[PDB]
Amino acid sequence: HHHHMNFGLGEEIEALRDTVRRFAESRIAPLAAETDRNNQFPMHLWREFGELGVLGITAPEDYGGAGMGYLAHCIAMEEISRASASIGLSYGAHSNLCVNQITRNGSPEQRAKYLPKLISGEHVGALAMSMKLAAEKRGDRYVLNGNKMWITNGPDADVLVVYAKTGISAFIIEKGFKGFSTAQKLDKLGMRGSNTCELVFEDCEVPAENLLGTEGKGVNVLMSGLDYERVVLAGGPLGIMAACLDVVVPYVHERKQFDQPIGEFQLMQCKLADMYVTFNASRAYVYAVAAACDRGETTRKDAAGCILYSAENATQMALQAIQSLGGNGDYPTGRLLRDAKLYEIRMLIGRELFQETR
Amino acid sequence: HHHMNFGLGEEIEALRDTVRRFAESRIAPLAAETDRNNQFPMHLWREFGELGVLGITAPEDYGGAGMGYLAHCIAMEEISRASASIGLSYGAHSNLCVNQITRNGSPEQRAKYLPKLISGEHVGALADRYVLNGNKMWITNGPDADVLVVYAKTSAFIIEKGFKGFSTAQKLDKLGMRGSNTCELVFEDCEVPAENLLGTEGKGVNVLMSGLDYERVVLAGGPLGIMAACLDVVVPYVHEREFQLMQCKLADMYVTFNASRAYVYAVAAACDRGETTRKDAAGCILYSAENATQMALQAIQSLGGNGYINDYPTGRLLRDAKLYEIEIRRMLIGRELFQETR
Amino acid sequence: HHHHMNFGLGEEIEALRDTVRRFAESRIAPLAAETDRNNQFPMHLWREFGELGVLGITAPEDYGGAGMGYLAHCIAMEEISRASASIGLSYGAHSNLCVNQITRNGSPEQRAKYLPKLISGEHVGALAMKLAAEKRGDRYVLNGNKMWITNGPDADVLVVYAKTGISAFIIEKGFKGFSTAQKLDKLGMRGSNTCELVFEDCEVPAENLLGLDYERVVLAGGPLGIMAACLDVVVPYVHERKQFDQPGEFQLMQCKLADMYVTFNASRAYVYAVAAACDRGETTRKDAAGCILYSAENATQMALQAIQSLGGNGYINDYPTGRLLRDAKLYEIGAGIRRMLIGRELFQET
Amino acid sequence: HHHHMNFGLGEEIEALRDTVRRFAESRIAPLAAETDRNNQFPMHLWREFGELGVLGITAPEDYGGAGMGYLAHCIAMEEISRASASIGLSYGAHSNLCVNQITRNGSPEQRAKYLPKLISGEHVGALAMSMKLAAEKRGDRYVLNGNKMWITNGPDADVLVVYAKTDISAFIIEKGFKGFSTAQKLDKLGMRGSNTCELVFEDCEVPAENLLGTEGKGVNVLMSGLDYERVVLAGGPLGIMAACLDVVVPYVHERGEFQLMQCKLADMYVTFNASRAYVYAVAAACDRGETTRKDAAGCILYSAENATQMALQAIQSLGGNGYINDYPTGRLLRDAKLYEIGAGTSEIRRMLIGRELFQETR
Ligand SMILES: [Ca+2]
Repeated sequence: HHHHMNFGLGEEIEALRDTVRRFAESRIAPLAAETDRNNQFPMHLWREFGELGVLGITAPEDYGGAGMGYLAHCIAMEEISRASASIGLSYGAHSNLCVNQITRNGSPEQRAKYLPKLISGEHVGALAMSMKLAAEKRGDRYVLNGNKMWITNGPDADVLVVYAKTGISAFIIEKGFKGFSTAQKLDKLGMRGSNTCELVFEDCEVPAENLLGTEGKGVNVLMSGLDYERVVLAGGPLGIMAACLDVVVPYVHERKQFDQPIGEFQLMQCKLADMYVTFNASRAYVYAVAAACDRGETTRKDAAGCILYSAENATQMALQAIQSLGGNGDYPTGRLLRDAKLYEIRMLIGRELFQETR
Repeated sequence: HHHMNFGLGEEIEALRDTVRRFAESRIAPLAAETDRNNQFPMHLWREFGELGVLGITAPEDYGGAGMGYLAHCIAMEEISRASASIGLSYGAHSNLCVNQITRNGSPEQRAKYLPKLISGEHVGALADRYVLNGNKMWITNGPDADVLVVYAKTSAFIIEKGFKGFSTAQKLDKLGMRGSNTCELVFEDCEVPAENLLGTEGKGVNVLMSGLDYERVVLAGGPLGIMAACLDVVVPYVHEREFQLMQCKLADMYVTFNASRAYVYAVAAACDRGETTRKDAAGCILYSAENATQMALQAIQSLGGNGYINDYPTGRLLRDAKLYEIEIRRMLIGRELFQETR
Repeated sequence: HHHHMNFGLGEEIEALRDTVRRFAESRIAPLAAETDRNNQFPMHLWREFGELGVLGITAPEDYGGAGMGYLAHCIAMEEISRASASIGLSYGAHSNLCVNQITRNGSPEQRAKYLPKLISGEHVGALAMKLAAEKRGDRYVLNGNKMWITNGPDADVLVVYAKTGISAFIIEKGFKGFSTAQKLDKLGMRGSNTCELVFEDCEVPAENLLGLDYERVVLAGGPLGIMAACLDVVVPYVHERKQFDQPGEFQLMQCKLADMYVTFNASRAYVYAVAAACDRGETTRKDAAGCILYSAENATQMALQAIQSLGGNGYINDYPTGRLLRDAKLYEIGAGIRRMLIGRELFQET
Repeated sequence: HHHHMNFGLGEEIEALRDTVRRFAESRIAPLAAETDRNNQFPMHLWREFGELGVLGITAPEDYGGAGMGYLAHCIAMEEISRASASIGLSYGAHSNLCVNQITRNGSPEQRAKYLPKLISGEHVGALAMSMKLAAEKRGDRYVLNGNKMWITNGPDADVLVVYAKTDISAFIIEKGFKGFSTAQKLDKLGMRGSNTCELVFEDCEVPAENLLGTEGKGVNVLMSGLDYERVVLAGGPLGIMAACLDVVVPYVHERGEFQLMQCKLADMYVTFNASRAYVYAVAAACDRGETTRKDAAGCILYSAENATQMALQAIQSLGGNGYINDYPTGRLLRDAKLYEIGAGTSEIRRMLIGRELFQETR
């Protein structure tokens, strides 16, 4: 494969990329198709992810994390999603949405208690941001009622970060908590095998020690990670685009023959060029925004920008891959398009830009 | 506030600011007049020289800045932001001519030609004795060039304006990039000394190909500057004129602009690392050029009726942007990707 | 539904559209999901299509046909495909690909024999456009195979092309040497029975020797129907999404509606125009290919947009937006390189 | 030229098309480049247009009109714009915006007075939609104050249909009316040679006999023409797309690159005839008397955006030559852009369609 431009990100990130790629190719790619058809996450991967050392990329090394940044995590997300977008999505919700939320907003006691098992992979994590859920203080404990829809890793999550109205607070939920239950997992068009379901809270008793950050200050807790976390998830669309090229490039080689129609080769090369450029332009944009996050710089418009841009590019590139293979497309290109659409599912960028320039 | 920060380091951030301040005060006021008169303001050459931007990638030993292509691209960007025409002329001089002599010239050739080119006393262009006959069309800075790098079949040559047999035709009347002097080069029994042969005889294809990449990357700053100029106009205008659809249009301009910058900067940085590659060079100029043209149309659209008046610069931005687009880039990228993945 | 522009096509065509639309709504749409799920054509529809009088739209009235044109047939195809693209494809292969070929290229004896049962729906028809035929006195001997044939497993009558340079034949299910393979389980167009045709020393009488663009234009009704189905889903949804807590989202949704509306009706205008040109007998080679390519691609993008507009609700495998995408994709595959043919025609003509 | 699909529109419309095409080829096309360069309308064309009988396409024959429909007029607009987009725009503002408004909303006396000279080309007409202009009844006369911007044929117009506020009302204005004046004509990016300027009203005295339709019901007069205006003027983008093909197809002949050019040619051909199909259909609907508010906006929106993008492709196909002012590709791009701006922007057009579609399905 030679459709990846080098961004000179340093030996450590390039080693991370290569490590994840070899793992994904041997342990993820062979079960990608079966995962989509059966609509089931292969649960054995969680412990393997842990031993690979990728479930806590941006988590402190004191809890078993790698102590790396969002650029590194985005690329780990990319290479995993490249083999399977569904598994990539589940991985992202765990290692980025859940773990990094506890990492950033958790008390020292909360980090020491919940992070080690999440980073090792013995526990699966989830995040329920988006009010359908209300929390009520009752002396020593909190009482939660309401629901949360469309939660990745919902059915399997042992630890869940959940937002509820008090005006907003965040809580750490354990699977074993009384009053907490999960409904039947969704049967989706794409991202099949990424277990998604409804969370149900009926008089759920949550200890005060499980309150995440300050009470009434949940929106800033939401806002805190959301920009940085959303950038990591842009690795999903990046991975799908990589997968598109993984299919098309060898296909163009197999199809280059004397019996090939007079002009189909040159048109295929032009299609390849557009895919190549779109892929690496998206990477450039996302990586830059991720690197800006690592520098601690505000990236609100560009974070949203790079996710929007890359998500749409992935969808259109998947369609171009299907178009390019024609009749012959057995191939996973159908899955790539279906998967891409979920990430795609502007005024915020424009509104903030307008208000900043007043 | 439509510029994302890419953390490019203190020296490059200092260069950008230096070039920006010069462009705003010394270039921008003359932008409209340059397009109208279809004439380059010749006084800028010495001012560019004194600014120290005509030899960005040239060695400090010849008066150059000794910086890289990322720095040069950004200088190109900020200049083109004030005037795309002048930016184009600047790029042809500082990159097409100067960097070619820098890379492929013998120590004596550099010592002879670079100092005056970097100072701005000479204008540069890119197209026992040697006799060159024939012609070259569409040469930027052609009518004014004192020193010219020219490719011929035997090879690359250094041509001086005073050489017998060398002449220039009437400058072009273009849709855009007006004031960027472009003309035909004419060679009729032109006598060129053997000492003016550039690099090795028969190895001119490697010389030509080498510079093309750096050209595509540095000149990609052109479209970047034009897109910046689009935002420079539209953002204050929408305030003077909140609606939901306009904010979406603004968002697209903003995102496209910074995505283009990200790609171009990365390729430029790759060149500085020596990881230079043909398809990504071709890729980022192709990408940014197409984006610039479409954004110019959107800039015109955003100003409405006023955007369609020659008083406002949006009309010029569209006309300027189209030249950078002027199949070959996509076929080069596809062919290159194919052969690497065989 | 108010996303259909009126093209003033006349009382007879408008009556056809309304009749087929009412039939599709009552008899096709309710089984659309089950048809896709089970990958089986509901065989009872053939006789119902027959009694409706739509299996011989371009067939002579003397054999039970409607005696109408390709514009009319395209629109019947559209309204059926609107309810189910799979059923539309099967209907198109029968009433258009098979019947109209026999109508146009069949001898009077061949028409009187094969058309009546096809038009009534008692017989199912198919077209097979790797196969060799050899003249041997009174009979023809066919050997080879034909892949990806719609209505293949159920076809009683098949129009088949073979190499000699090329000739067409009318094949009966009962012909010795003729057999059909297991039907395909495809990603989309599920419930449109498709299979391989197999010819091993197949004996065909000389009396069954027979004698595409116009027919290809009618099939553009498929994508048109799919786009119509996209709007059928999206327009009521935007109403449901219009709420008190909403949201800048409403205005953007309406703009999205406008684009879908324009794309849909522009596609119809182009396809209908080419269809009408076919009825006039005017050469339409580049324009036939143009409108099929254009509408097919538009259908796929609109299916993606329909998924986009419904959000989470659109992303469940239960909903028909998933089906629209799968169906649309097959039409774009079958209509494709296509552009180079058109350009070549324009260049060589000039 | 073999890049036109035939729509079987009948002998009368085909006869009109051929007549206008042959005229445009001989009398308009040679003057296109010079018209753009000088930023001046060739005034001799008005009388020539008149004798050709195309200034009153949808006007009654009793006033010298052709008594034809909007489909015919759209095609006249197309073939003229094909030779010169600037001249096409001026022609459209005169023959459609002004003349058809007087035809539809004028009293018998108003039609008998103003139409003959407009249709003959002796008078130039204009329409001023866009409030900024106020009118006050003073017995026998009206007194107008305010201004109207961006008026095609403004500097040259002898007769102008103007909309004003009463608390909206429409009026027929003559150049000689006291208080009426015009500012210096615009220096535009494109449509150069289509004279555009500001109208200025300073105590402009207008007779009561020049009031168009009913007072206070000017919005209905305005909305009425806008629909028909968008459809006929859609011939502009159609003509520009036709002009793109007129340039590119012969050029590729004179010149693995060949295969890519053919694919580009195909896209241009398909986009062109798809646009025609849509616009012609909406025009035919207008002739049937079938109101099509969203479809009128729809077909102009569609064709205008297609024309601009095709112009960019035309420039690209000619390469270096396409970027030279000698060649017409530069002008086509500059001209096409106005239609995306004019007669309401693309934004207003999409929202008009969406809003209308939403309320019908309520
Ligand atoms: Ca009949």
